Parts: sequence; C-alpha cells; structure tokens
Amino acid sequence: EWQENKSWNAHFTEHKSQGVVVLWNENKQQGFTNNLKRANQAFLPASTFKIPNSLIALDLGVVKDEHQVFKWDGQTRDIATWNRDHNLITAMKYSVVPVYQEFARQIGEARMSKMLHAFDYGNEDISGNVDSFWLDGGIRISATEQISFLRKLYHNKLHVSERSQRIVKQAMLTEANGDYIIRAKTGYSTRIEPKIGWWVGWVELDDNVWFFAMNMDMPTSDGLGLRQAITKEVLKQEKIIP
Ligand SMILES: [Cl-]
Repeated sequence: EWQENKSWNAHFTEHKSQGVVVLWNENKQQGFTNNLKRANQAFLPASTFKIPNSLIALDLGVVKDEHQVFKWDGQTRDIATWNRDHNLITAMKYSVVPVYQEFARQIGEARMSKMLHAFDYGNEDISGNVDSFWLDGGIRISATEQISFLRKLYHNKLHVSERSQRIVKQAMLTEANGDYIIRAKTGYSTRIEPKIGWWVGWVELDDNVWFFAMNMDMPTSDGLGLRQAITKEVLKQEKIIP
C-alpha cells in the first residue's frame, strides 16, 4: 500500500526547488511520498550507482576488500579529494568517480549488464560507454526502484555474496548516534537534463528500518546540501528522527 502526502511539498517549496521524497516503513510494509508520479519517474542514477558498482566489483574480485588501496593516477582533477589515494570507504565518502570508472572498465560490459539484470536494477540498460553510462548513458532508475533495490541489499537478498553486501553497507555508513544510523549514498546528475540530486538509503532504528529515496532539481551545485536537509525535515516531521 502507498499513500501520497503533498504536505511535504512545502519542504521543497520553502527552498525554491522541486523534488520527491519516498519513505518505506519496513515493519508495516507501507510507502509514503509527496508525489506519486515523480516517485516513479526514472532518472540517471549518477553516483548512487556506486552502490551496485561496488557490489559487483567486490563479488567479481575486482576489489579485494574495503582496505584495498586505489592509487591516484596523478591526473589533477577539480575535486581536491579525488587527487589522492582511496579505498572503498573513502571512494564512496568522497564519491570518487575516477575510481569507479576503473571498476566498471575491469568489470566489463558483459558482466555489468548481467549483474544489473540479476539486481533488477532500474531499466537494466548500460547503453553508452562502460566507464560513464551511469553519468550520461542510458541507465535509468526511479526513487521507488531505488527502494526495492536497497531493501534487497538490507536483507542480503541480492545475487551476490553476503560478504559483498555487508562490505557495501559498511561503506554506505553516513551518520550514527544514540538515536539512529543512516546508511546512504548521494547522487549528482548534470550531464543530462533535468539536473538532479539524489539521496537514497535507510534509517536504522532500534525496532524498525525506514528506507528513503529522494531526488530534487539541482540547477547549480549551490543547493547540494538540500538533498540531506530536506530528507531530514521529512524524517523529523514524521517523527522518525528527533
Ligand atoms: Cl557498519
């Protein structure tokens, strides 16, 4: 069952933007969103694709573990935190595109396509360049499709080893305190209109888990902090977090 709550539109409207938040209560098996249509509109996954990419790289042995170091290639890029060595944890934290481009090239078209079908991930279409299709290729995923994928991950039900899923969920760790844990991944899609920001993941509570997936219009990078801030207002409004 699903329920539309357009009162959340205020959180986007008060920040002069537009988007969708989708929540899923795992205990009650109920979904909630401000916009049923946009919740099912498919966009480029951009850096949210680092979740499945990590899973596949780990399960194929492209990545040995979360400690394996991927040395900087010496090419100075505009993101200072990309110009350094990374492991899976930091590559996810700083959303280091060049590291994941190399994963995909070593994964290869054939195995990447097969794995995304096995994950039932979005439209399962890797059309484009193998090292950038999630940035400007044909792959698409909706907010509700992110939920389904993330729920499988939470329950270790994806068609990779338990270890690979446990490692990726560790790398997704974003925030933890006495009240909740957030494991999540941001996304920023600019190469194809409309330009959007993503935030997908879940909130772990003592006795429940709330999966979430949001995207929002992102004409400039100035409003990137709104991906998390808007999501948290909805969570606070719904008394999921203090
Ligand atoms: Cl952990």
